[PDB]
Amino acid sequence: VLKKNPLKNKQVLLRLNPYAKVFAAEKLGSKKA
Amino acid sequence: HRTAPKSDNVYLKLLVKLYTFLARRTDAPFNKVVLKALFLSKINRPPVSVSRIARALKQEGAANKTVVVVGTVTDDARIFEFPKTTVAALRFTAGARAKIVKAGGECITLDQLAVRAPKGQNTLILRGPRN
Amino acid sequence: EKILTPESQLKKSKAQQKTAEQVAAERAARKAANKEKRAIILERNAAYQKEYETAERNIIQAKRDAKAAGSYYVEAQHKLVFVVRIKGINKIPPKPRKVLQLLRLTRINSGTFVKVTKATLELLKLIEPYVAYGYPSYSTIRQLVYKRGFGKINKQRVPLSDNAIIEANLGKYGILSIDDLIHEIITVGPHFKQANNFLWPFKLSNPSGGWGVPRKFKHFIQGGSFGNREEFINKLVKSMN
Amino acid sequence: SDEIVWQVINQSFCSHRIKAPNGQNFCRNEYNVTGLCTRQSCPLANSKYATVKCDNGKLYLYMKTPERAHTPAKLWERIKLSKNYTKALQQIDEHLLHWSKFFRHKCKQRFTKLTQVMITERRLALREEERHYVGVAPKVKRREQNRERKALVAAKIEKAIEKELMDRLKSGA
RNA sequence: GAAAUUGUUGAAAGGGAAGGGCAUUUGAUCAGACAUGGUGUUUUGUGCCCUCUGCUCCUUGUGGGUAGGGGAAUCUCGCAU
RNA sequence: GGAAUACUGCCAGCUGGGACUGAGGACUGCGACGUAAGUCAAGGAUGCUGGCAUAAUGGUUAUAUGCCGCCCGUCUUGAAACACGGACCAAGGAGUCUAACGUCUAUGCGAGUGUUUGGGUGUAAAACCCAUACGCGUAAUGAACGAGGUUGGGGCCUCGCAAGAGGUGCACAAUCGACCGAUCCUGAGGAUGGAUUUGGUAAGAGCAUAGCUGUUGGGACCCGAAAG
RNA sequence: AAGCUCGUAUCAGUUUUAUG
Repeated sequence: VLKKNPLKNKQVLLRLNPYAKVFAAEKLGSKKA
Repeated sequence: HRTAPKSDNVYLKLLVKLYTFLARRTDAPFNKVVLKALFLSKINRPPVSVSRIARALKQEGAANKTVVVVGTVTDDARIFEFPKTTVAALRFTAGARAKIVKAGGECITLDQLAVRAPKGQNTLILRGPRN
Repeated sequence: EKILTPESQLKKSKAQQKTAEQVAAERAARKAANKEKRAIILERNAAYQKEYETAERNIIQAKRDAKAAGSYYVEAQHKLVFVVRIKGINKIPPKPRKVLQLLRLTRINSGTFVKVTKATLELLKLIEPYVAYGYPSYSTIRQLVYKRGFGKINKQRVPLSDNAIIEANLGKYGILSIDDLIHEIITVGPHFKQANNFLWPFKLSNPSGGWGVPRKFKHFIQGGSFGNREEFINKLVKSMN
Repeated sequence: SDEIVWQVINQSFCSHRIKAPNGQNFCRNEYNVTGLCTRQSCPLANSKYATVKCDNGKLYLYMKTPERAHTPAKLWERIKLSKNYTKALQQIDEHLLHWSKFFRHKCKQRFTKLTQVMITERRLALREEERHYVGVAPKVKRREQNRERKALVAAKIEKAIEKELMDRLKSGA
């Protein structure tokens, strides 16, 4: 009925791309060479 | 684009709802064809002569297959060796009805055919000449 | 005497029970399949992230080695470009209008992914004045697919909000998740055409910070908006998105 | 058949049909439970029907079956509900055994509405009103206005007051 | 006893005329319950309520209507305080 | 020799200030936390507080004022313009009827159809029935050479979880062809034999009624044109 | 506007390619 926009409201973000939890926990966004 | 019939007959409307229900709850193409034909006008629904039905019955396995006519069945005086088969149509002429009954056959309505063949089991559809 | 239930009611109850048993079995099977597919999607996403990291690291290492060795580096040719309509839907000459319609750019601030080919390059050149395009990055493509990602299902613009929606339509070609669709779009593959067609044309808004130039109707190489902006297209899309 | 009757009463000028401005068709039939002319709501088009009515304070459970369709005289078989909300509802449920959920629910709703309408005794028991709504015809209004003006004109109130004052203070304090 | 139109009174506006629309402040003015309870408890008096004997309708049902003799310390089944 | 900073891009990084929206209406689904029970920001808002019956609040007129708005209708020319009507108001005013020929639509019958020119009858211009006639169609330019064979064909049946494979096929289309009658010749008076094709049958679809509606003639969408 | 055959390979105010 209502579109939940990802990139916010982590709850819906976790529904898609189950690797999001691993990415957040592992801090892969700031990975070092 | 044909959706509904222009006829005001209540019985025709009931037949239309029955056929729509069968088509929507059975996904059988046979019901859809008859439902679409029901909306055809009188000109688009030319009568099917009894002689035409007899000629169509000449195909293999006609005894095990029933004949369904959307329009009205009209008698023909040019044929006398009418086989024994079940004919279903909206209306039957007095002569055609007598010929079918006299030859040992049975005449039924569209609802009777639907209950006897919800998915068109061994059902043959005949369309009369357009012109 | 005791009143007995109607025979029709008894038949209805029996049919309801028999259908409910199958419904419960199907629900259990669906739960198991959902768990398995979630695990599969998780591993696929991990593999895709590792592939992207390895590719970027290899590109950087190759550039550094070429710099050190003194030999020029042969950069890979671009293969994916995002084109966004700039002008309106009026006063457009028929020839550019036909190309724009073929590209599904039927309204301003609308764009779609176009495969890079010798034929498509000519099409982009033909409609160069009325469109702006560049080389989208992974982040921009992901953001677009995540926010304005709408799929075309039986002529209906069904929003993308679950992996099941993509699997039902795009599962024929192996694309069973939004991450798979993003990977296919960014990395052009055998089924790029199907993925692009399935996606509804993007509906983008005006840039949040503005177009940044006093006059849009000019070449980007001279302070304009339209043309071919290699990397600034990402910033333009992010502001618009 | 019910379907033929249902079609004949949907269109073709059913006798009891009210065309409200909202478009809803209201049925004035006394036996109707909802008062609306719709499917499975109109007693005429339904062979099987159930409704709650009351002549005196007692509430009855009127029901109809196809058995008496040939005898309109005694179509309905009313049964007393033994006025009490809980036991009356239990009796209604027992009587409407294997009946449609629609009929049972709406019969219970009608019985509850009628029972709570019995509170009218509260207004009658505690009214002590001193207004008793009175209507005045325009003709009576005219006779109470023009005649009043004529009486005021002929009264000569100022002259009478002056004469009375000139008499009270002319023979004493 | 409708419109155009004319006169008196009340109100408002007006430097070489006006009217309409989006939008707000002001005088004047209008509408603004014949709303008023509900829930479970605690006494008392009744009934369609308890008990004994009855009468009458259909058809006969999981029914309808209606009297005579006794009571509340079983009585919240409803009503009345 | 060594780090830092500027710039670019990323963060499924964190966290404050402001504005509008509250759409759906008992659970069915995708998801997260949690060993579990259970919970959750997970297919749309809930809980609390303050104002109220000599209410809260809302509605109409003008003036108070931020901005905009050329005088209405018909007609010229590609446009605007220009031309003709408009002192104001109450009533009237214009694609309406008929005969014929048609398309579409629905009904009744159906190879038959049309009661009502009239008679019978009648609760009396009302309502019901038709003995014979008559309008239309039912058979082409012997239709069975045989009321035709193949290819497709909406559909039906078999196999197949499906994909698909096989058998049978209305209307309708191509093809193979035949025929009623005859062309173009021939030549036992006109038989026989050659060469092309001819418009259609192969197994009816029409009648009357009713609605919108097209054409023609009647005053013919209304008024107005020198007149014998 | 109604009918039939239908959804495709029916197409393009487009581009390349091929034949020239």
